[PDB]
Amino acid sequence: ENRIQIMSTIAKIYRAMSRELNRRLGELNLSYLDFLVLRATSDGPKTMAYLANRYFVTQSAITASVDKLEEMGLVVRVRDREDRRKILIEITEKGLETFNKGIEIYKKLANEVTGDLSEDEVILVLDKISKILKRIEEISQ
Amino acid sequence: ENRIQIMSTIAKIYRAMSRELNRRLGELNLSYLDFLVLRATSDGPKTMAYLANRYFVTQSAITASVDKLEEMGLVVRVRDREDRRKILIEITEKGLETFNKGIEIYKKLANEVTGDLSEDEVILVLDKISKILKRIEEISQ
Ligand SMILES: [Ca+2]
Ligand SMILES: [Ca+2]
Repeated sequence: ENRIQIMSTIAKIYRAMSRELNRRLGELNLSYLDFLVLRATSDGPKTMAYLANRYFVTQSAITASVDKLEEMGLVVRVRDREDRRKILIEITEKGLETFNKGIEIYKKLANEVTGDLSEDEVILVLDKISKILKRIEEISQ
Repeated sequence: ENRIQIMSTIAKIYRAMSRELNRRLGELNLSYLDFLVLRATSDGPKTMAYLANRYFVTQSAITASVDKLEEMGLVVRVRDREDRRKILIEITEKGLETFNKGIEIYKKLANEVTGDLSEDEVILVLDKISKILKRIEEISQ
């Protein structure tokens, strides 16, 4: 039925976008996950626990990505002044610059794939799947 | 912009559905990937190479899932009569029975998440994102 095919198509779209994004972001020395870590920290410091839960990846995966971004000088580990173990991952100026480039790549790709859709069509689909997202997130956790 | 948010929302939906599906399929002793292997072989034998490429997972991931399903008696490795190394993964009767149960779980979940959408709305969204899928697959590979 249709409700099943919408979710199944959403899944296939994600897999294909994941493959292509890892490919295009590769030129910025980033993996798709690395880019997500930058997107997440672009608007404020994030705990490593949040990163893992928000993007449904393992803790080691996040540790791996954070260490890499840190070595690359795109993020820094900030510790509380009184409790140095309270860690937050903060994006650096360089990190923001790279993130913005990642965004332009993401933007370009998005325009290509949604090419057969008009502005209004894009609008209709967006407003509706946002309902789906709201529900699954209420259900999943 | 909107074209960016459609792909980003599609991604979040997929992550949330992945988490919930692994949870619900867990009762059938299956992981989300295991279920995909069953879905893929439900309509005909598939090469392990195809499974890995179609669902964008590593070769070891597929090997792991196939061995598990094989132990569970849900799939079998069929070899060519003249070249025993030519392998195809064929679903078993038991595998089909389990797959069908997985489908009902998937179906139930899909109805819940798309609950705020009417039949027509589901239709509109489906016909449009199918265009997106067609393009990304043309682009990604
Ligand atoms: Ca809840
Ligand atoms: Ca091509």
